[PDB]
Amino acid sequence: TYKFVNMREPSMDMKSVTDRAAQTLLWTELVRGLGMTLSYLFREPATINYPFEKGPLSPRFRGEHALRRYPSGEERCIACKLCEAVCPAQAITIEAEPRADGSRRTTRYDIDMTKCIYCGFCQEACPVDAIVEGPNFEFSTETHEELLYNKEKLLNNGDKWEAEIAANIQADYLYR
Amino acid sequence: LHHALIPHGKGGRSSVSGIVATVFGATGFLGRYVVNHLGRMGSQVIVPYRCEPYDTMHLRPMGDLGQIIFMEWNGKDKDSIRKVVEHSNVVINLVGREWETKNFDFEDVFVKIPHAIAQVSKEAGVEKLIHISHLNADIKSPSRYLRSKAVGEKEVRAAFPEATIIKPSDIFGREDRFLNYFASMRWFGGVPLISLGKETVKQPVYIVDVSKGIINAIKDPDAKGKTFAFVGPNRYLLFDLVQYIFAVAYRPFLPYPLPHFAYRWVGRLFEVSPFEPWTTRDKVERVHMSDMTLPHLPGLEDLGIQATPLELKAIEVLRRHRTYSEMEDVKPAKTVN
Amino acid sequence: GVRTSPTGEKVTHTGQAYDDGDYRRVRFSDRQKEVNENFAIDLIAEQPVSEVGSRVISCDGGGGALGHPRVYINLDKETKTGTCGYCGLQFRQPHH
Amino acid sequence: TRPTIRPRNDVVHKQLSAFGQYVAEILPKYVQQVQVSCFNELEIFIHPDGVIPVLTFLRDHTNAQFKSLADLTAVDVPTRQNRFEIVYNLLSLRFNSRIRVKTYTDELTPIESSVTVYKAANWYEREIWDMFGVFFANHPDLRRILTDYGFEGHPFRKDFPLSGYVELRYDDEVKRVVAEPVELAQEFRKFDLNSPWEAFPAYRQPPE
Amino acid sequence: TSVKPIFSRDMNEAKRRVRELYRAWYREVPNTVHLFQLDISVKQGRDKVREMFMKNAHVTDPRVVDLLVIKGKMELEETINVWKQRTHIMRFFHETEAPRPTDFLSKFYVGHDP
Amino acid sequence: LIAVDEKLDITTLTGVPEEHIKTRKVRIFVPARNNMQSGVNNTKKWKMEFDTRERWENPLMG
Amino acid sequence: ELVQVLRRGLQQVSGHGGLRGYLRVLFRANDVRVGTLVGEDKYGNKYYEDNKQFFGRHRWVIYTTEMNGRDTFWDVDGSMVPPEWHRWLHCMTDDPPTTKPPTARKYIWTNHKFNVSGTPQQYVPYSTTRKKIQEWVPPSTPYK
Amino acid sequence: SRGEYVVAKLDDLVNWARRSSLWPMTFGLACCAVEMMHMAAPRYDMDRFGVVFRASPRQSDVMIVAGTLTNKMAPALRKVYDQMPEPRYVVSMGSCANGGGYYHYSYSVVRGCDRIVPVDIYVPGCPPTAEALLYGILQLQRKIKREKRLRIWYRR
Ligand SMILES: CCCCCCCCCCCCCCCCCC(=O)OC[C@H](COP(=O)([O-])OCC[N+](C)(C)C)OC(=O)CCCCCCCCCCCCCCCCC
Ligand SMILES: CCCCCCCCCCCCCCCCC[C@@H](O)O[C@H](CO[C@H](O)CCCCCCCCCCCCCCC)COP(=O)(O)OCC[N+](C)(C)C
Ligand SMILES: CCCCCCCC/C=C/CCCCCCCC(=O)OC[C@H](COP(=O)(O)OCCN)OC(=O)CCCCCCC/C=C/CCCCCCCC
Ligand SMILES: NC(=O)C1=CN([C@@H]2O[C@H](COP(=O)(O)OP(=O)(O)OC[C@H]3O[C@@H](n4cnc5c(N)ncnc54)[C@H](OP(=O)(O)O)[C@@H]3O)[C@@H](O)[C@H]2O)C=CC1
Ligand SMILES: *P(=O)(O)OCC(C)(C)[C@H](O)C(=O)NCCC(=O)NCCSC(=O)CCCCCCCCCCCCC
Ligand code: SF4
Ligand code: SF4
Ligand code: SF4
Ligand SMILES: [Zn+2]
Repeated sequence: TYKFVNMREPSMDMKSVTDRAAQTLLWTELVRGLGMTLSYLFREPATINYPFEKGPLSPRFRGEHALRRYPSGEERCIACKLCEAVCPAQAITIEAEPRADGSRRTTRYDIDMTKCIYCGFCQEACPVDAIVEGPNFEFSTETHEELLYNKEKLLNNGDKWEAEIAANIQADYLYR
Repeated sequence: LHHALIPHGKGGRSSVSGIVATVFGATGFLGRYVVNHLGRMGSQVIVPYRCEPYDTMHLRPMGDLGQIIFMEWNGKDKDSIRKVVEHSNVVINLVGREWETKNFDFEDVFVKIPHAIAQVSKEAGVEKLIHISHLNADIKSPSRYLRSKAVGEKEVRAAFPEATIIKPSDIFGREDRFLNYFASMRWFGGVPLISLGKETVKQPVYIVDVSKGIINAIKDPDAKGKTFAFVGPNRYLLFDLVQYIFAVAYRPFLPYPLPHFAYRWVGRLFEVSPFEPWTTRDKVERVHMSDMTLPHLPGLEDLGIQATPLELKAIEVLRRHRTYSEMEDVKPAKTVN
Repeated sequence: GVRTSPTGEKVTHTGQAYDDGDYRRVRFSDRQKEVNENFAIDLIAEQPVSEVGSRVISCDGGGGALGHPRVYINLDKETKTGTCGYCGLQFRQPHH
Repeated sequence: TRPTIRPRNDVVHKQLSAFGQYVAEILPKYVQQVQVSCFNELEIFIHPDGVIPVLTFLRDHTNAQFKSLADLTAVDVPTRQNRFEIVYNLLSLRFNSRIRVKTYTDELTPIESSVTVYKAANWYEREIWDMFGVFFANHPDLRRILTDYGFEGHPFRKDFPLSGYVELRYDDEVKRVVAEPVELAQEFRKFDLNSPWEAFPAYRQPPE
Repeated sequence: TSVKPIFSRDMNEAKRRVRELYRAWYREVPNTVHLFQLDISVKQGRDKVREMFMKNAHVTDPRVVDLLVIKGKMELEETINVWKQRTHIMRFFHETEAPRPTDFLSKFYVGHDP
Repeated sequence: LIAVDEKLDITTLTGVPEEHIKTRKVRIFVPARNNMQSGVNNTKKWKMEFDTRERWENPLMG
Repeated sequence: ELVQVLRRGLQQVSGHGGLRGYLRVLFRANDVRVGTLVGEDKYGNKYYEDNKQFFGRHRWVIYTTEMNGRDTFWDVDGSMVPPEWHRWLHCMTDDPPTTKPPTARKYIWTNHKFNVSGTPQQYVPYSTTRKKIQEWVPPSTPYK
Repeated sequence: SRGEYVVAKLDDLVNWARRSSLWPMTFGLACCAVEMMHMAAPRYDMDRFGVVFRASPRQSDVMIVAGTLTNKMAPALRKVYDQMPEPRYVVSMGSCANGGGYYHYSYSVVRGCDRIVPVDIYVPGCPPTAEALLYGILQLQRKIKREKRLRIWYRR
């Protein structure tokens, strides 16, 4: 089906001609626009009082990256490099070697936050839920270098945001 | 050499040149050019600064990620000097000032600070020390500027025996105070000259050539404790040089003779400005002083740099001062040579 | 187990510390070196050893789907304890 | 029923096969091959010199009113003698259908421009030239469209490096942007992902 | 063996087109210098045009010559219409690149590159 | 249809620098079968690759 | 009526604890709305809720005047909130941390830190791996 | 010292005006520009902070590089940055402006606008949230609050 949007010939009778002439001489539609703008002026603004008020978010929100630990304190990452395999932007660099106790653990884990596109593929591919996208989004820096996170920075982020990240994962782990 | 100081790459922006250089007074003309060249070659530059961090913004694109490090230092603080020269194998000294402030004098900026920098660098294990001096450096010079430069050169040589003392004659460039000073004197009516400038001979040198010579001196192993003299290929009379500058700038050129005492009084008048002064008595003395000839000292040709004549690079500096750009040919100025 | 290197620099959990002659320590001047204080190896060593009465025991890291893939560990060799290698957890069979 | 397998339209497949036979019979001088894919797409492989006649016929014929040029692109296959493969996608609104015309061309062989038949061919052929080096003989204005001015090389060729040869940065000495040989802080990491086991027996090639 | 031509049937027409392109580029150097406010001289521009023309002097296939002159005409068209900036015109003159030595001893000293 | 006996040289048209045109030795080979696997599907097409050049470590982040 | 609005404004003036409190909340928060207090963290931030406001303005935080070693009377950041109150304020849940305390772990930070960019505490990257190739140390004994 | 007190108070006064009144020139090159429109939208209202919606390069103090900077576009960005009058600040918004983003290894992308202009603030994200960009702007404002131009000048 279809419809016409601008195919409607106006009537040529004297009443309609006089109405259109009055519309031309007396700015009726312009007055209508003014009235609409006045109504919007008297409406209530939709502005939040940032930073004292924050816009709504979701548990699925992707922000600053973090590396988690087990409740026992052992870090969850097992140096499997699915991160590096699946990262679209190749922003993850991983180097691993056997630990002093023989565990398979990372020695280098770097994320270039200036190269990452915050797509969330790394936390989908983790078999142990080690790397996550934390809810933080206010980590702006004054230098380019500060956005080149390493393993220590990511572990600090995980320890700092562990409560909120754990709550979000608990709330939204049944949809995955 | 340290395992991390071994050069790598093709000498680009992302390569390692093996040079860790602390550059004093990098927030200036020659310091800016030297930092640019070091960033081009891929070195690790440490920039001690005392001014606002906003004024150091132009030095950030010159280096790659993490190559340029900005640290706050104090001129009268050997602790800060050690902090900024602790991890560098090259130290470059370019601190200077055309005038004197209420807290720093010519002796303070040319004798005390360079001596402390040289002294701390020797105790910090710095391999190479480049110190910038002036070609017309003499203990009995009329100007306190040149007297203090000579005294500081002697003190730095005594403190750091394996030093390279570089003595440019007078540097002209985009941000120089030589060509900009000469071309901007049109405000004071006609251009004032002492004896019309027909008895003063100058040999100017390009900023790029000076920076390339400084860079080559670091890499060359034969310049460990030497003293160079960077001069241009041609020597010009002051009157002819100013006439050529005004011809290139397409400005009306009317020179008038001014007595020496009158010119010194005029320079004294401008010194009262709390801001940067247009001219000073020492600057007038240096402008009307001749350029010393030192054939014994090696130069740009010895370092492998061919000096650029002023005729080629004059249009870059003086195109800004044109008012109409004016697209007319300018005859080269005759050189005494 | 944060230990200080001879140059007065903290050593990370990966045994990272710049040498005395390394120029790269200049980046930490007037700034700080980011080191995580908690060491996972030390914490997992502090964790005790669970004893169960079976030859094969299953570990999923706790929490079910929030842990690691479920693995089965054979508690036969009495010389050592069977270690789940995802979480690094030790299980043992009673002896005395 | 099979929920996870896409349905098949034998009626549309037969219609496309019949139309392919029709056009092949009508134009024996240029049509080299006719194919119909299993997802109901008609492909006509023609000689490179019959581009204008074939497109004019497929635009103006009463039973073949493909008035709309959907797309125009090229594919670079280095192993072939004629590496470049110009593809025309045509849309017929009268019969609600799409057709695909294929042509082969090497580096030094020009092709007749289709700006006379379709007007979108102007910019499409400009882009093809800019990105591959394929030259179109009768183009009103052929020049680079996407690449930077003075750019050397054709990026979409399979022999052109991903990061190119030069990069841009601001040089304070000259007070302008300069072009210097590329030098990556971190090299692009090439991943070998192809499995050593054959996945589709239907496309297996003869052992040669 | 036998191929279709682009513009020239043989090498004489290709050489004629090369001469026409050289004339067109030669007559445009002072205008390019004036419009872009380049710091180079007209002689340097003429020498650079000569050098660019002389680096393809070993080409013997007429089709390659035709493509080269087509690309040269495109580049001249970009310059005349001031579509490019001073940036590209100076990109023709390698000015910020360090002089790479071409001797075995220096290449051995600098690194592993052949 | 002109006649020519040239060897189809597109060196001046590719746009590659003369350094990377004249100082590069490529290897035309069929890749060897990976010993860790028994599949032979990756040893059917010829591969052309260039010679390995220098790769150093970034001063920052290594 | 206008009288009712004026009375509401006067009540808001009285609701902040007189005139000094009203002026303080006006100048350092740019809003003088009053809402029920939900809780307070260990740093001094006070979290208020008022469900009568439209979505996005029904929860807010008044920041403390001093956090860690920095005077934050005027310079207040959005990163000064602890993670649990951060989740509550950003509305990922309807449960305040007082009602639903977060799970306690031995590795979770006890003291929260804001963005430390531009400060001596800023993060500086470095390589976390050891040297790849060990060089050969020459013997310390002369051969002749 | 009375002189020290006066220069400190004048520095506080001058920095307050620049911090409160920001007139940014939006260099919207790609998808990151949409988030700037959403920051200017009624919900966040960048105008209420003293940050004008848009301004010409001559009257602008902050350049917000939001988008992928290509080789064909870098000279124009440098030209407008030069045309901006000092004091001038740069906020690089998004991964493309910060580094290379999704197009880091492309032949036609400048890997970071910091290779062309000195960047004052880096805002991470793809695209950064409107709240993230507002936080970056407020961080720039607090950075301006720490400027000590007159204090440095008086101690020269
Ligand atoms: C109707 C009113 C109309 C006018 C309204 C506006 C005027 C009133 C408000 C003015 C506020 C001051 C603004 C000045 C500019 C500051 C920013 C600036 O431009 O900085 C750049 C420069 C910074 O200097 P700089 O030399 O460090 O610059 C760095 C180097 N470059 C140039 C490369 C960037 O500011 C100055 O130079 C200003 C210095 C002079 C101003 C006065 C400062 C000292 C005041 C106290 C003196 C002593 C008092 C006690 C003793 C008295 C004895 C009598
Ligand atoms: C036409 C030309 C006009 C000339 C006018 C000349 C008169 C001078 C102008 C005076 C304007 C009023 C003074 C500045 C108002 C300060 C407002 C105050 O609230 O700012 C504080 C900032 O205070 C700072 O410490 C600086 C104080 C301002 C400067 C005062 C200087 C002393 C008065 C002027 C003295 C002039 C020199 C006298 C020498 C003898 C805190 O605000 P803020 O920073 O946003 O942080 C809160 C952020 N929020 C809103 C999101 C929560
Ligand atoms: C100060 C009080 C404020 C209260 C009002 C609030 C603000 C209202 C302002 C809203 C106006 C919006 C801006 C208007 C800008 C555009 C105005 C406009 O378009 O008017 C042009 C309009 C039509 O132009 P077009 O249709 O585009 O041309 C096509 C012709 N076929 O032409 C006009 O001249 C408008 C008419 C103005 C004069 C009206 C006079 C009416 C006739 C007077 C008859 C009485 C004669 C007196 C003799 C009496 C004998 C007893
Ligand atoms: N330029 C010329 O014409 C010639 C110069 N020279 C010499 O070369 C050297 C460099 O000259 P040039 O760059 O042109 O001059 P500038 O005045 O432009 O640069 C001087 C540099 O030293 C710093 N500086 C000045 N005073 C002090 C101080 N008290 N404490 C700390 N840092 C200070 C300045 O930093 P800040 O921003 O804090 O002021 C600036 O970075 C000088 O020694 C000069 O004598 C020799 C021959 C010719
Ligand atoms: P006679 O016919 O012997 O002439 C001698 C040569 C060697 C030219 C012969 O004609 C000859 O046999 N040449 C070999 C084939 C040939 O003609 N090659 C030339 C290729 S055309 C070409 O390369 C033109 C493109 C160059 C464009 C240059 C761009 C200008 C740069 C200017 C930069 C700065 C200007 C301000
Ligand atoms: S979010 Fe996407 S682009 Fe970013 S690190 Fe994860 S996989 Fe890579
Ligand atoms: S996917 Fe998980 S276990 Fe694998 S490397 Fe990434 S964080 Fe580690
Ligand atoms: S950072 Fe992401 S959202 Fe921003 S311009 Fe790049 S691709 Fe677009
Ligand atoms: Zn387990």
